[PDB]
Amino acid sequence: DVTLTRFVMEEGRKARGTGEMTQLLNSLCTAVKAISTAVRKAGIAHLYGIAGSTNVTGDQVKKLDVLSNDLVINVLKSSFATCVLVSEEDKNAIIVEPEKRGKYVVCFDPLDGSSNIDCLVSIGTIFGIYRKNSTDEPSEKDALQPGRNLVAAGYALYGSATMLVLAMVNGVNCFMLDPAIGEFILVDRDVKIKKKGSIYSINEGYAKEFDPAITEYIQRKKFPPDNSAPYGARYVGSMVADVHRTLVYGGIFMYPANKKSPKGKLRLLYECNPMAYVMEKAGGLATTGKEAVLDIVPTDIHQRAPIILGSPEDVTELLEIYQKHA
Amino acid sequence: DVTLTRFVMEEGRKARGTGEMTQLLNSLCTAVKAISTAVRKAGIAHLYGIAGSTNVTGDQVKKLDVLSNDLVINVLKSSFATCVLVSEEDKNAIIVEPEKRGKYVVCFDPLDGSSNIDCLVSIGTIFGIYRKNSTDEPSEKDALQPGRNLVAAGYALYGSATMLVLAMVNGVNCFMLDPAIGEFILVDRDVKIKKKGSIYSINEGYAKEFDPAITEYIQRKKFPPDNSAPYGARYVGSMVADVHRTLVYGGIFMYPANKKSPKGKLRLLYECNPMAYVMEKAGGLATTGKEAVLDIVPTDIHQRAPIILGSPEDVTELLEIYQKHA
Amino acid sequence: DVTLTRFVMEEGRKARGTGEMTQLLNSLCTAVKAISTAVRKAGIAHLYGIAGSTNVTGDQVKKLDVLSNDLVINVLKSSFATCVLVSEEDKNAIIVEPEKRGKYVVCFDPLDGSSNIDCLVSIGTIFGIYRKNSTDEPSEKDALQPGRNLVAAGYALYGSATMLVLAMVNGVNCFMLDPAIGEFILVDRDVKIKKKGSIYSINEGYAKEFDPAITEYIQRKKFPPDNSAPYGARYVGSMVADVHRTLVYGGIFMYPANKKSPKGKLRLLYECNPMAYVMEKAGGLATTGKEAVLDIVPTDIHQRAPIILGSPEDVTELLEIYQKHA
Amino acid sequence: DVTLTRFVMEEGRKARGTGEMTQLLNSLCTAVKAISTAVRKAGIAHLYGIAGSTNVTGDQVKKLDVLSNDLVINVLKSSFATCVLVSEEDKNAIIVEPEKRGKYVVCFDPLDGSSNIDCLVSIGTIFGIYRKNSTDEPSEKDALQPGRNLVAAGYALYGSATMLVLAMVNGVNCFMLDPAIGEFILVDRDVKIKKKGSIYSINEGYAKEFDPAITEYIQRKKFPPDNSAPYGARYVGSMVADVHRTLVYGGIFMYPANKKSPKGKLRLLYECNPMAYVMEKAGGLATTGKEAVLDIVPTDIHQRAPIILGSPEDVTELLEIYQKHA
Ligand SMILES: O=P(O)(O)OC[C@H]1O[C@](O)(CO)[C@@H](O)[C@@H]1O
Ligand SMILES: O=P(O)(O)OC[C@H]1O[C@](O)(CO)[C@@H](O)[C@@H]1O
Ligand SMILES: O=P(O)(O)OC[C@H]1O[C@](O)(CO)[C@@H](O)[C@@H]1O
Ligand SMILES: O=P(O)(O)OC[C@H]1O[C@](O)(CO)[C@@H](O)[C@@H]1O
Ligand SMILES: [Zn+2]
Ligand SMILES: [Zn+2]
Ligand SMILES: [Zn+2]
Ligand SMILES: [Zn+2]
Ligand SMILES: [Zn+2]
Ligand SMILES: [Zn+2]
Ligand SMILES: [Zn+2]
Ligand SMILES: [Zn+2]
Ligand SMILES: [Zn+2]
Ligand SMILES: [Zn+2]
Ligand SMILES: [Zn+2]
Ligand SMILES: [Zn+2]
Repeated sequence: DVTLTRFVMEEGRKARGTGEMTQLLNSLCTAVKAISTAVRKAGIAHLYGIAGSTNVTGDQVKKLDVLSNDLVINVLKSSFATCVLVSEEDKNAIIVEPEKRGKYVVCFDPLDGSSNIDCLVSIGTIFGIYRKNSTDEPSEKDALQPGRNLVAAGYALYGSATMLVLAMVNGVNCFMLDPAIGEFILVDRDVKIKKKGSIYSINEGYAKEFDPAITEYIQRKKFPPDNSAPYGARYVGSMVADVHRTLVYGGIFMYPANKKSPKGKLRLLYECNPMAYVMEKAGGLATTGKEAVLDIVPTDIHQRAPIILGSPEDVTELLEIYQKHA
Repeated sequence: DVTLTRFVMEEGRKARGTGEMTQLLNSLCTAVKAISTAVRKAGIAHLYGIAGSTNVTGDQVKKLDVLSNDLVINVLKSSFATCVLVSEEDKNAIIVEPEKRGKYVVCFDPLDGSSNIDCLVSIGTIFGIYRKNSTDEPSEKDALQPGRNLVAAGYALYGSATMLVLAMVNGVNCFMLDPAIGEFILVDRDVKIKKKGSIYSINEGYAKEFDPAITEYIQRKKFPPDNSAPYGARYVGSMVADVHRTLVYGGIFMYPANKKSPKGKLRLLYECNPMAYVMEKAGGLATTGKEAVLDIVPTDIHQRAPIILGSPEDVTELLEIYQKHA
Repeated sequence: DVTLTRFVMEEGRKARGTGEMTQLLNSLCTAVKAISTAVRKAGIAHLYGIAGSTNVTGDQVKKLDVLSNDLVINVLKSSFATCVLVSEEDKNAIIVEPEKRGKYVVCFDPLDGSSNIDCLVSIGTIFGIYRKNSTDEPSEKDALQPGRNLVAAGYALYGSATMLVLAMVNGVNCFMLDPAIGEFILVDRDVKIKKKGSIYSINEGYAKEFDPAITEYIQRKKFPPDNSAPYGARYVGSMVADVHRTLVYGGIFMYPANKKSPKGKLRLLYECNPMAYVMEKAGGLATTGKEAVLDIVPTDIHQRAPIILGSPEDVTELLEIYQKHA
Repeated sequence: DVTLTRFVMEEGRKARGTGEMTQLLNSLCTAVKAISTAVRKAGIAHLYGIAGSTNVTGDQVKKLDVLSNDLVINVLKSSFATCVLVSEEDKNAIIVEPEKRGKYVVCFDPLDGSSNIDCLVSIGTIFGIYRKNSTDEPSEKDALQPGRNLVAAGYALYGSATMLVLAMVNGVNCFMLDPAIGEFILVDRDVKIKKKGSIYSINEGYAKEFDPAITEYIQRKKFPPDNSAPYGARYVGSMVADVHRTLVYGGIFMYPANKKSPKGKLRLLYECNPMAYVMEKAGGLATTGKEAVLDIVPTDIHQRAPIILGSPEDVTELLEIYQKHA
């Protein structure tokens, strides 16, 4: 009975605001619905395949990457609530024209889970929202803030159902898209992650490159020293999907640094920070294995960061291993 | 431009038939669309949660399990094309009333991927269709046929998009549900799996219970003896999703027997056989590690069977390991 | 709980048939759903406007006319149940290719209510189905049968909701399109028109050209000689809409001959006959004012015919006036 | 490419506002989408039939009347933009609770075209928005303002497609609901009615009770004194549908006073004023036959008013007749 718009408006009225966050989120929701509709019939629309370009990270851009990126950029611009936009698919930050300029800075991953698009596995959209602090003209530097400065973050999950997970200062709430009326309805309030889970999520195909800590941790999940039941393994392959499951089922999700990648694979501004924020607001933890993800001060809008997140007791157990090896 | 109905009708006209297979599939498609619609808004409809019962396999029945089961049973009965139905959610085979009795026997998994329902990860519906051979009245024995006797098999995948994958004697074809008109449109014709993939899919949380062959194979995927790139790992957790990815991306999917489960976990009649059939029609292989899944003569409608399937070169590599250890 | 497919299949099984009528109707339903979806968002799709051509009747062809015509022609051809097609938008009858040739002849109005398209008023699709009687090759003559030879007829109404009204030998049934699953669900069984209504439907803008009978009848509806309540007037402007209301509310619908049009405006094969058939199966009447519409033997596939239809007592009252003036 | 939200926000930013009008309209749009979805499948949902009550006007309340009323009342309350609500289905004005109280007063007809619901003919929702002028606590008197005080007005038309027609100080714009993404998209900008049309819309079943002016006018439309082509007649029966057609095709719509009804049938606050406002903003006229509808100062929230509206030359022609008879 409660839409995302209604929820955000009331929450914003309690925080004494102008209403552009509601404007920003309402706009973001429109793009998310458009992306969801395209995704649900991508094959019919011939939306699978490459776009013929590579982004800064080196990823081969896909058709849905371009569509989603264009949709998000346009709705945020027209929202009159943003001034600086950072996207995985754009080399440099996008500065909104003076006329439609707002007070928020948005970092987003238009379409997360690239490798899972063609096999119809869950994909999504990730976003992190900051308030412009500076007084000078808007620039890329405005997006180089540590995650702990986020005022809102979340993601749209295009899975069996489309879910918009939104985290703000007071907590995390899940809204499900009702395809019939095109509205996101609140379905899970003040979500909190279990203190300890029973699922570990990591691509073990990188075993040869894992550091001693990750290696020891995985071995521990498979062969509990206390004869407890081994953890079950789950790795969908799309960060949004694995992280969402971690949030609602508990457990741990890992994309750590490895011999070949000092800073892991996932991008700090639009993948790691948003999810770290959602996790901490849900009572979970998010670390690189040596420091809290949200405390990292970025120097590159496309910089990568190792990330280990989920239930506090699980993340802590891994942190102790990193400490032990240090 | 080609619907599943049109495809099946023409293919059936070439095989000189009465048309009940088209009737059966048309009916199945209606249930699949109903399940898809419910799944896409399950949270809004309060469809997440347990049903308050356990099936023969011992699974805790979920709300979507009951809904999907009822929908499939009703449409198949009214199809006038079936005589015996076997469902994961029903203790004994369902014998269709004389009046609406057809010539086909259908084994199905109304909702596959139970553990993934609540976290919105891909789930689906699996089916295997047989032609009644006996001349006597229809009974459970009519469903106890080896998979190689299947005349049609496939699955509906409720992922980022809803796909109906259908395999018949001539090959495998993928049809995507167009939400706007409620029709499955052909999007992938005569699908063939790659001879060798680069993804292995298995729940490694069972490492402590794996046999020496599975153990050696996994280690080989992580540390290629020829210094080739290690395989990537993917395990969505829903058989339909992992198998579909295996079909379109290549690679291998495994749910082998282990120290605790002599016959693995997956069910032969409505999970293993249908997927084994799809795989073989796509040029892939499906084995228990010691024998072809489709050649097993079942004695229990709910019996389990180990299953290793996917690209022929990958499955063969594992088979050689089993042989080596034998 | 009962789909149109299920209804037609069972009704056909009682009539001992091959099943192509079910095939024909299933195919027609697919086109109807496609037309409905396009219509519901025609403005967004830029589907309003002229096509740049005029048909035999002299109507200015519209974009939706072409789209609907193409959809209906293609699905009927691929149905494998038709041999001759007659459309308002095609100069000559369309002979189905030998390979996909069936036993039925279909006369249809792909999009009825042309003048109401742009103002978003109800429009629809009308069809009449005949069984080929001849033994020789299929030709236009096969469509020149009197309406009383119809085996099925009806219409799709794209109004506040999309309804498929189907009339066959046993009666008239209404099925509503469920947008969520793309299936027509039975909502009104064995529909029967009221013996006498209280609504008269006619374009009175033609008053100057009406014959004495129509003139006297209208005056009688406005000034009842028995001081009864005057009839209410309703004229949506789309035959499908006015006729549907006549069916479910009772009353009379008129598009009579006039000084300028000896045979009225509406077309016999794809407008008048189908509606006359629906009406008679519902216990209503359909006359030109001098003879039953269904008994007219056509000589032109695009010939026009005056038509007065609806509740038997109302139509009879008008018939007596025509008789009185004769 | 432009949504109603985007349009209203920009238009409001030009008028220097707080943004609650955008909030109000966004909220209204949500209710309209919910009503549209229910209407499009009303038969399936068993939404046809009476509710078991009668409103102040004496109308037999229908199921869709209650549903639509509840939806509109709830979204407007939660909008935080209204203080007083007037509905056809509510005996007295509804005063919004202090906490969610806004500055606007809204008069609405939750579901217009009652008699057309069951025959699936076009129906809709009509609304008129005023700014609270008083300084004292909100009361029914706040809704008793002349229509010329309206700041916004329009209607949702649930016809072949769902259209939201919005009129504000700068003009009239049409937005069509895209069922796929649940967003109203601008499809007709700055709509202007033709100076003179060729369609007259009135229920001639009331001929016995019409005044001499209406009687002479109709006769003139049928028998032009200058031998011009007679006007065509159209009377859908739902004010929203007939008025919309009048807007986009031109012509005249009439529901005048008659011997039995001194003030006609239509209600001033939620039917006549909104449509009169839309008409005048489109360059049309709206009169009772003796005075402009928008200048009437209401004394009863449910008072009726005669209404004649449409193309200026047509309305003027009728006005001259009223003058001539006066
Ligand atoms: O194939 P890998 O190396 O496990 O990478 C998977 C990761 O790639 C991403 O698609 C980012 O490129 C994430 O969504 C996902 O977590
Ligand atoms: O959690 P586990 O043991 O990996 O089981 C996963 C399997 O369970 C199933 O849901 C069957 O119960 C399959 O769909 C899936 O492959
Ligand atoms: O405008 P007129 O002459 O009343 O014609 C209306 C008729 O035109 C049609 O569109 C056929 O051309 C019918 O659907 C409708 O009954
Ligand atoms: O049946 P009548 O008297 O022509 O009334 C029709 C009018 O009734 C209404 O439904 C209002 O009650 C309007 O929408 C429509 O214009
Ligand atoms: Zn990427
Ligand atoms: Zn990503
Ligand atoms: Zn991305
Ligand atoms: Zn189960
Ligand atoms: Zn299963
Ligand atoms: Zn199951
Ligand atoms: Zn025409
Ligand atoms: Zn027509
Ligand atoms: Zn037509
Ligand atoms: Zn009413
Ligand atoms: Zn009304
Ligand atoms: Zn009303």
